[PDB]
Amino acid sequence: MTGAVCPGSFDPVTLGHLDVFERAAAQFDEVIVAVLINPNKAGMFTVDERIEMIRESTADLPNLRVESGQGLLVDFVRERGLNAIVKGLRTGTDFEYELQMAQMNKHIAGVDTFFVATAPAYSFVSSSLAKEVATYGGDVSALLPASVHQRLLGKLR
Amino acid sequence: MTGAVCPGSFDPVTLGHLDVFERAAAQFDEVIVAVLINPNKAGMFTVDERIEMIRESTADLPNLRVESGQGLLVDFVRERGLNAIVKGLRTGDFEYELQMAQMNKHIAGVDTFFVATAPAYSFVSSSLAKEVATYGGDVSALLPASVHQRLLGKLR
Amino acid sequence: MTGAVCPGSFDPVTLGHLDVFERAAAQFDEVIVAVLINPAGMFTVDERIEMIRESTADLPNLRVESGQGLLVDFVRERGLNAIVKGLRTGTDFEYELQMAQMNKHIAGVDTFFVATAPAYSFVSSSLAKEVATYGGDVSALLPASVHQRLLGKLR
Amino acid sequence: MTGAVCPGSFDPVTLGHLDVFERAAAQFDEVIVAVLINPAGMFTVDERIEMIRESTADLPNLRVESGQGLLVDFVRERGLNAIVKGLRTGTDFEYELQMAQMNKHIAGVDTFFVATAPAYSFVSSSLAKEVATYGGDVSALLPASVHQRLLGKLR
Amino acid sequence: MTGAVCPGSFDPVTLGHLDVFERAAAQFDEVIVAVLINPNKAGMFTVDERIEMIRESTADLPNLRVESGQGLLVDFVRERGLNAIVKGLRTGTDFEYELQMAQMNKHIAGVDTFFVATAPAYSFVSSSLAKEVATYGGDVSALLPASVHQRLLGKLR
Amino acid sequence: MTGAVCPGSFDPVTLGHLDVFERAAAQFDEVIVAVLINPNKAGMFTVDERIEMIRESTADLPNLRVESGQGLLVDFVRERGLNAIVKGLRTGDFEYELQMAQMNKHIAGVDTFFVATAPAYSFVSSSLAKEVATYGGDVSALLPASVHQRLLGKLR
Ligand SMILES: O=C(O)[C@@H](O)Cc1c[nH]c2ccccc12
Ligand SMILES: O=C(O)[C@@H](O)Cc1c[nH]c2ccccc12
Ligand SMILES: O=C(O)[C@H](O)Cc1c[nH]c2ccccc12
Ligand SMILES: O=C(O)[C@H](O)Cc1c[nH]c2ccccc12
Repeated sequence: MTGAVCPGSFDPVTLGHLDVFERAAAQFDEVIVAVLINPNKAGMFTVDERIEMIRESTADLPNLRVESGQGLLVDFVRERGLNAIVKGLRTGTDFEYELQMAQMNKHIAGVDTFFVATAPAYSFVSSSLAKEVATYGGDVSALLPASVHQRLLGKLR
Repeated sequence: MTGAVCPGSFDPVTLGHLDVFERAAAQFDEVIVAVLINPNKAGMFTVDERIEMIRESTADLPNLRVESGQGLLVDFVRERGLNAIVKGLRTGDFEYELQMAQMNKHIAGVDTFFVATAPAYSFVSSSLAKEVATYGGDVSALLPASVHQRLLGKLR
Repeated sequence: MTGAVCPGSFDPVTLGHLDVFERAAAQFDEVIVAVLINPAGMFTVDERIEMIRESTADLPNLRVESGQGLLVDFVRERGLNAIVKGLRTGTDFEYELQMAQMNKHIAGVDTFFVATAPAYSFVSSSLAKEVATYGGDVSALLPASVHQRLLGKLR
Repeated sequence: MTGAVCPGSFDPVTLGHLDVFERAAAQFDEVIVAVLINPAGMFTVDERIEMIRESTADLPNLRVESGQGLLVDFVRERGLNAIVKGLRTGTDFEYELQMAQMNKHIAGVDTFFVATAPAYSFVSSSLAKEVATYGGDVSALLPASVHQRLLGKLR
Repeated sequence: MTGAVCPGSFDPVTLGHLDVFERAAAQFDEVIVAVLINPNKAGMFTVDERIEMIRESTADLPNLRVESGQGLLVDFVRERGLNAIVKGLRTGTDFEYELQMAQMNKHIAGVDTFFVATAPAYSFVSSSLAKEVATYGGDVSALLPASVHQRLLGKLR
Repeated sequence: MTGAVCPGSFDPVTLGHLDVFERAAAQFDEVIVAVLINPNKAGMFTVDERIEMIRESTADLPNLRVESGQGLLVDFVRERGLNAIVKGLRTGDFEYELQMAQMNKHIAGVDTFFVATAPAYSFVSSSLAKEVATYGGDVSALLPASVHQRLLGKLR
């Protein structure tokens, strides 16, 4: 019945993302993780790799599924008969560009956005910073699921 | 059966609050609006008056109910078999509210979902509406119709 | 003989910008909208100027001009020393703050910031272009003229 | 016939306030400093007005008046519809933002914010009073007149 | 030789404070914890209680000592032949009022302020919020040192 | 023997940077200014030129030395037997810098101490000073005297 979409590029998914997935899956009947792909810029991981890494670390969430898309998020959401987005937030600054997008999305499509504070322990990991730290050899094994860490090191080598 | 609690003093409820209630009621199977009773600061409206104003404003939300509460919010939430709070936000306070959300998650496993106010209601607050009205300012576009009527009576 | 300059790329001008123009025009005798030439945008400078002129026809004390280089030189060369800029958030206040203090330091030009109308809090030229590109309806966020012009650039 | 109102409690007026007054006076034909009567402060309204008048003698187009109630009524009753307020941080921008939007909504009064001079970024009436109370030297942060007056209230 | 002062009301000290003490003690030759007392408002704990709770949870920091004071912090600092303050920070908002005070303190006394980000795990505890939560019965045992938690519950009962 | 590293690109060093260097040198037994070499973005001055400008500006700081570095900052710090970074801050970025500080603490046990810029230098940055100077703006009050001389030469 109820449902929410958790969007991102997830390149790769982090433990901060997984925390948000788990919290959304606990509060909505269904959750769709939307892996949003830019057709004009390849990330580090292909779409299939991104989805596989997410599925492997969400196997214990029976009401969660993972799908890719592109274009307007609100179309992805509405085409699935839903009208809620759930996004994780770390800071007041995150709240301002995300605020702009949430109000635009409500304006153009009537889709609501719910924000959740990520857990303190994952508050400083981002996909981008984990990739940058790993590139120059820093240890990020505690910030990423097992489904990700060594695949990341493999990409870098 | 999903559910969330929308907490506040609501003294009085504003259209900003109502917008949050509507969005919560659209996304959860049940919503409870929790009206704080505070033994120290007694504001402008009694708890009963505040509950009545909220019920009038939410008459079209069948899955939303209004109740008073006291003490620790997460106790109120867990006592009703729920473990989610929904709160409206205007600015990045994402900061004091963030502290509270992480504290509430830590002590009781209760999650908090924040939603941005509609742009049109982003500058209204109960306190500022009362202050403006006290001096003859017109805040009728920022409050439910019934609240505005009741507010003018308390000022006379 | 008061006056202020309202700067931007305006690619395209939005109703948020127009709101700021109207407020500046209501409080200063003379307003100049300063359109940056910075050549990777959607509209040419001439088109951007046209769209602003079209949308500001009811503001007799406002004119529109293009410029390059330091904004403070554009302002001072026209005998003014005030900039009027619209602001949506505290984050915008901090980087605009740095610029405002730099501009005051190097040229004695003051910067006045005004809050967006609540209804345009979330519109920007770039987000409007992005949403429209993927088929979203931004007609309520742009001057009627601009909206038709945008459709023409995408189709 | 342009004009703006600069509001505050000014208890006492600081060099940060004076900087904002001077900037408002340079860009508007008429400036009114609006001193709130809100009776728990250090100086009486008359003393606060005196200190501002003393510090603004070189600003011929500025006057100082006391008021109560809604600031927008003070502004409108004098035929104006602009407020000029100084800002130090993004945090100040957000609660002042709420007020500015409320004031625009209820009375059509616009609010222009200006960044403090860097040198007065950290001075406020309350922090100056607090520091002086415990013996700290705030003489570089207040008009010469005000500083002597403050010493007299503490001793 | 080198030295810093860690100020606060510490009513009571939290694990967030202790983290900051430990980090200052690791980077400066001596650290003084300055327990600042308002003679015009009693807190929950008396000065002696505050100091005892701090000493008991800093026994393994040999270069740290604890002293109370009042009035201007910069006088406390300079009277001890020091000119640095170390303070913990959680948010961008914390950085703004603290910024104002740091620049005032440099202006009036030449004293520098160094800020450190508290550990993620303690980022949401404050003395005030711990007291408020404990007052209404919430479990804050993991946010306070052993020297504090039951003494706090005792004050409340 | 206490110590800290002050990292940056310093392209060129500003009076804001120098103020941070001076405060660090006053509070730690040794300070190392770490000048980043970045293979991708080659800015206005070479690493050697940047080191020379910093050494000129810090001639009166005997316990401060200047070195170039590459890659992970915490490796640079630990390789020199230190575990503290000192960085200057202008605004609440306390946010991206906070993320980085917590990351650096997590991966290598290196702490970060932030200090507020002097009010007078709070709006200067290397990037904005270059941009202003490129168009004939006068930034001589915001840079060390020698930097200003060298900067005018690169623009000609
Ligand atoms: O947003 C707010 O103001 C709420 O936290 C009020 C609130 C705090 N504790 C409560 C217990 C029962 C009902 C409401 C409350
Ligand atoms: O503040 C900054 O820009 C620093 O992080 C630069 C920086 C990042 N990694 C480094 C390695 C060696 C020397 C400097 C660096
Ligand atoms: O706000 C902005 O986007 C920029 O200030 C625009 C700008 C910079 N320099 C200029 C010179 C002339 C005209 C406009 C400009
Ligand atoms: O900025 C402030 O401190 C307040 O806006 C001051 C203020 C509120 N209402 C007023 C009416 C008349 C004169 C000043 C005021």
